[PDB]
Amino acid sequence: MRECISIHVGQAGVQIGNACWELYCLEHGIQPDGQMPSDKTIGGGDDSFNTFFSETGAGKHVPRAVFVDLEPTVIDEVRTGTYRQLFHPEQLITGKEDAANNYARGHYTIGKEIIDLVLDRIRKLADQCTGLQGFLVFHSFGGGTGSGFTSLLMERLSVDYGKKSKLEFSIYPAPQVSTAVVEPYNSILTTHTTLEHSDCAFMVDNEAIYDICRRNLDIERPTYTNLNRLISQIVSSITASLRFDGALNVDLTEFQTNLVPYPRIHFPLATYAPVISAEKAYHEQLSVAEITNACFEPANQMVKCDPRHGKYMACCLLYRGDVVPKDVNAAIATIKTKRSIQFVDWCPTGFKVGINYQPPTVVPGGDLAKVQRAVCMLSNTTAIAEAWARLDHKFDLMYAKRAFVHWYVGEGMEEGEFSEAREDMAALEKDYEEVGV
Amino acid sequence: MEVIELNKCTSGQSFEVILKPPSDPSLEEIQKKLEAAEERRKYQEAELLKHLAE
Amino acid sequence: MYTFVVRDENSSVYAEVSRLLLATGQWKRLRKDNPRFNLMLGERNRLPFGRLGHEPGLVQLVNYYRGADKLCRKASLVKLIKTSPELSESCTWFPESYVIYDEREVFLAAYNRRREGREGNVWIAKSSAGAGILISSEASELLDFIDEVIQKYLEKPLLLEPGHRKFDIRSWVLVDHLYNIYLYREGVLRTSSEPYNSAKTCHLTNHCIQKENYGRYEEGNEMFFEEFNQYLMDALNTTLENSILLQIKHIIRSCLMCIEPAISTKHLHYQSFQLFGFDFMVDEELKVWLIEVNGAPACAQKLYAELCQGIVDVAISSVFPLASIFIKLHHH
Amino acid sequence: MREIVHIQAGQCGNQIGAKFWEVISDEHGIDPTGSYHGDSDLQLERINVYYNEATGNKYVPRAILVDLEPGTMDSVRSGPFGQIFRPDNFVFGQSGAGNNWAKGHYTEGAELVDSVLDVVRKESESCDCLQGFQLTHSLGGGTGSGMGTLLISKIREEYPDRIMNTFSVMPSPKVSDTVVEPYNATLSVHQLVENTDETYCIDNEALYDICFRTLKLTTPTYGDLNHLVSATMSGVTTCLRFPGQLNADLRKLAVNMVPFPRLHFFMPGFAPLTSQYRALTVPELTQQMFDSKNMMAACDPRHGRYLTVAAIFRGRMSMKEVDEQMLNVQNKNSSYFVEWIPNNVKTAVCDIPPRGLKMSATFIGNSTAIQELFKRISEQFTAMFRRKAFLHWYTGEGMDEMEFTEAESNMNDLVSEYQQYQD
Ligand SMILES: Nc1nc2c(ncn2[C@@H]2O[C@H](COP(=O)(O)OP(=O)(O)OP(=O)(O)O)[C@@H](O)[C@H]2O)c(=O)[nH]1
Ligand SMILES: Nc1ncnc2c1ncn2[C@@H]1O[C@H](COP(=O)(O)OP(=O)(O)CP(=O)(O)O)[C@@H](O)[C@H]1O
Ligand SMILES: Nc1nc2c(ncn2[C@@H]2O[C@H](COP(=O)(O)OP(=O)(O)O)[C@@H](O)[C@H]2O)c(=O)[nH]1
Ligand SMILES: [Ca+2]
Ligand SMILES: [Ca+2]
Ligand SMILES: [Ca+2]
Ligand SMILES: [Mg+2]
Ligand SMILES: [Mg+2]
Ligand SMILES: [Mg+2]
Repeated sequence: MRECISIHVGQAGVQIGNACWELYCLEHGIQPDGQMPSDKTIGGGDDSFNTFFSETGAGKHVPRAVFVDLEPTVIDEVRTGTYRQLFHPEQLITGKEDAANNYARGHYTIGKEIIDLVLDRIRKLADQCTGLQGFLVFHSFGGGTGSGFTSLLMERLSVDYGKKSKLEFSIYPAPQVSTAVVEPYNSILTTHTTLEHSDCAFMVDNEAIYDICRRNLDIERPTYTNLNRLISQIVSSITASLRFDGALNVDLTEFQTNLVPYPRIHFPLATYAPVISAEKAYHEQLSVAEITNACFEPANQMVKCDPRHGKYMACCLLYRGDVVPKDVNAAIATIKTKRSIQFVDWCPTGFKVGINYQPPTVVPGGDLAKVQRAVCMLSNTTAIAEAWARLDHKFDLMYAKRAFVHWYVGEGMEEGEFSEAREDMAALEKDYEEVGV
Repeated sequence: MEVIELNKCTSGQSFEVILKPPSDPSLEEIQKKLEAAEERRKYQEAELLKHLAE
Repeated sequence: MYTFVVRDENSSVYAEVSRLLLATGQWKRLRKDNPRFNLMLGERNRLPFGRLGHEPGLVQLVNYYRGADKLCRKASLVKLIKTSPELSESCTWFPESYVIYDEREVFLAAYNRRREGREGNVWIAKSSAGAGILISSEASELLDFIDEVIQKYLEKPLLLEPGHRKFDIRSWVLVDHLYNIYLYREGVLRTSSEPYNSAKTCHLTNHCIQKENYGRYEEGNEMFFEEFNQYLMDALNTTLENSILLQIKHIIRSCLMCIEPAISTKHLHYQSFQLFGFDFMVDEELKVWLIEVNGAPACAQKLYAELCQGIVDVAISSVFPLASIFIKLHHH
Repeated sequence: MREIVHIQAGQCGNQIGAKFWEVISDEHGIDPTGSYHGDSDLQLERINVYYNEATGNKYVPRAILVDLEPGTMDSVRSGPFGQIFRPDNFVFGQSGAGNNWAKGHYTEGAELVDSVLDVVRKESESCDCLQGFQLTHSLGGGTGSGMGTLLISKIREEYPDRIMNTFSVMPSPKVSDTVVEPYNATLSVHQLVENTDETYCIDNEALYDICFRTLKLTTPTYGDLNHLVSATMSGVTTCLRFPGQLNADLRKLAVNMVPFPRLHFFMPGFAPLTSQYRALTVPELTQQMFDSKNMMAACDPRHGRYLTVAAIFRGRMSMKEVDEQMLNVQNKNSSYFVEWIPNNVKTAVCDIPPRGLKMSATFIGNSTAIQELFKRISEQFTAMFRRKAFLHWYTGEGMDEMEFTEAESNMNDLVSEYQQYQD
């Protein structure tokens, strides 16, 4: 058994982490006070769920998690929330004033003053680990803390834990819920300095979650709570193999091996199905073929793009529920004759499949209906470069007039870091075009 | 349409289905960049206070 | 009040479409780089499809199908017909074609069996970088032209009389956002004004080559469907619908239904439509052959008004309603 | 605990500042004695942004009242909410400034500025994390204009990393006290270009036109003008005073609203402006909010282009319908929003509406049309200055003509900087 430490940075990271650990507790039968009646080894053990939870002698199951925010109001939601008894105060780290949607403020000005404190609290969790796998970092692209302090933390984690893997869950900015005009700046600044430090990053476009909540859950104006409930389902699908018995994606290294052949192209596209409204008293349970087919509809992707105009480098199917391999193969053979699924010439055209028999867990009273089976597809498509192209265009528009650039220079950042970060993204777009055509 | 590496356990199973065969900066350098930006902030504030003293 | 942008100043078709939208008083044109549009009359090359459908509260429509170049390129069409089981390579309506940069050994394979069996062994070479085309019966001459797409030259074309002259049929096809296939009821025959000599200009029926005996028989070397149908009745005792138009509708449906899974915007964050230009050849046995597909075609001068209005009716106003000249080729 | 320190200086600043505290105390349920008598936890959740807490669960505004004459501040202490202000925070002189920028900035004002800074220091010392400062003042007089800008410069020297925000009342010949107001305003504007991060431009010409044309008031008074400023000041601070995600503090507002450091002068707008029980729909709020007749700066937005826009909706309404109408205004007039700043219109919604309104809308726009306000002031300045008219009032206080010439050049630069981004 090898441990995984989760790090949640900024408002988006903390609120999403809160939604994940709630879901984890429901999935593992852990009560809000930390007790877990099904766990018979009291005070220890090396089960699969221990990769995410430590155990005290009193029987409490403590998340291997650290929450960081430069403003205390979001983390105070954890201190007084339903699951406050899970975390001890050392795991929650707050500052006085935030980064004000400024990458430079979160990375240089305030990051410098708090980076040692965060690392020290992370070190305390690592000392409890008999064999640390690595870290899962939850953060936004557009926030000053989520972009600025994360990229500093990722650099320092590569220094203090060089042999450890690092995975990202990143919130891509969408103007329908975004809080700042300079979020394209922060997104590109943080992708530039984090790129060489993240082994595999899962991008979640808020635009996609928003429309899935409107279209499938009949939410007229979705809130962060609606978005985070859905996002935690996808995150749980991805991390379920680390927390349960299995053979696919059983350690963080296997994510890179199965999804990232080219290290810079480490942004798998996630697609999730089905998303059923809980207000529906009775909905027809979709088959294996139907939920597998839905994995190739753009309307269910975590980032809107067209995989048809792109090539695949890898493709994992993560099923949860009443699924057997026979139905999976029958569905794949059918989909191959109806869908445009072009792989690159230097990779096998195939699917790594994982099935966990426990059906998805939903938060009681939430908006997601319990389903008998669900699937999350992780596919490395060059089509996800479309999201980079959108982001880079908005950057080019503002930077041509140097709009808002003085806010970053005022924090000690040089204007050259902008163009340096932009040229990296241009190189990244070029890599996708070479692989995709 | 080949199914390989079928691993079964009590809580599920995993396998691979094939359809077609194919055809860091040091701690010092980080502290240098952080201290460089702080010094650039200190310089801009000194110029402001010099301007305000005038 | 709907909004649209214009990103192709050379499109004669959509310059008129843009003109009609403004006449309705309910369509406002924006700057070419304004992203808050409902409609994009985009550019022919490097259209940023990846930036469409990301504007909240805006239903966005574009006048090109992403991926339709596979049908509207010389080598792409040949590869598509050979590799697609729907077209099965052995489809009767496409001349035996080969792509040369590869299919050099395959092209010379069937070439030897033709000249040995006393059969007509005349081929034609072309590519998408033309106004440069070579026609010859010796393969060595053709291959020397490429080193500076080869298909069988139809040596037995249907010749119009009086004149003993070649022609080609242009059909305009509109595919809307629901992938309905609308065939414009009006077509044109771009005729050669020179007698066909199977032993230069009388072989290429392009409107730019004939103008460079032009304009003798019909105005502008363009014969419309009414006169051509009348000639078929008087000369061959048959109609344009029976002898030719059934095969044209079959070829259009085959090509467009084949690529439908790859380009359809059915469940996509933006919708597409596109006007197409199919070019057909007719042999002396009244068999129709597909030559090429144009993704950015021009219209006949007499037909700009009708067709461009039809584009506004079924392709634009169907998505953005305000306050039939087409034949719907039904399909599954 | 992201505290703001409020300062009001001069006659206009203190009369407008008093009405501001009168309005938001009612919204937060604070009675004239400092006791909370509300019925919602939303009222107290961000109460510490503007109020300190004393013994007996008393809420004391974090406000500092400044003037060189005791008169207007005696009226404040005798006003409705007069007893709610901290008595030590009344800092006044006796000589006055005589509508003279030089007296407020150089002679009479310097004698008093240090004791104001002593009170500012005492408020900031008991702040968990001071965001910055907001100042209310006019630019046409002497204390608010001359001493207000002196205060701002000395606050920046002592708190160089805090945000400085001002509500600045622009003079107008329509509502004028003396002819030297263009001189006083031109001198102050250059100070504001350098030493504030955000300035709400409140034009007395616009306030008068709205009272006369729209509200149907043939003889508007300062009280009538200040009613519009109260409603506007309450609206633009809603995001600071109540829980929310957008522009929740002064620095995030500046990052969203200011693409260039010198172009930080905002046009505020309010809706409705009824001359009254009729319920206003969301489309009506959005159309009026963007109408020039609802702007407080007397500039035509159609004569310029929006750099950034912030819209705040108050009341219980459909947030879906709010988004549809906001997206409708932009998509139907996209030529007036600059294309080189994508998605530069941000919208916030707050359930608590102002007093006596089911719902309202507040507009904060950084438009390049604001150059019309500075052009107007610049012309009135030049009309007198080309003949050195009334300059003796200022040279008598030690100022040189060169300082006026430099202030004139600086404001023409500001106009030119707005013009280049309009193109
Ligand atoms: N899906 C989702 N997105 C969020 C959430 N909270 C914020 N965001 C997005 O994150 C971006 C803003 O970044 P934040 O995380 O809020 O900012 P921050 O990391 O706290 O950094 P600061 O600037 O210091 O506040 C916007 O694009 C929001 O849409 C959340 O709970 N769920
Ligand atoms: N296999 C074949 N047999 C007979 N004629 C042929 C032929 N292939 C091409 N042609 C002649 O070539 C002409 C079409 O050339 P092609 O369409 O390749 O050039 P082009 O694409 O520049 C004209 P367009 O504007 O329609 O795209 C027709 O007039 C036809 O007569
Ligand atoms: N809107 C408004 N403007 C005022 C008020 N009092 C004065 N003014 C304006 O402010 C300018 C005079 O400044 P004033 O505040 O009286 O001078 P000060 O006391 O020395 O700062 C003129 O332009 C007046 O029109 C007021 O109560 N409301
Ligand atoms: Ca145990
Ligand atoms: Ca590494
Ligand atoms: Ca004195
Ligand atoms: Mg934050
Ligand atoms: Mg062509
Ligand atoms: Mg006065």
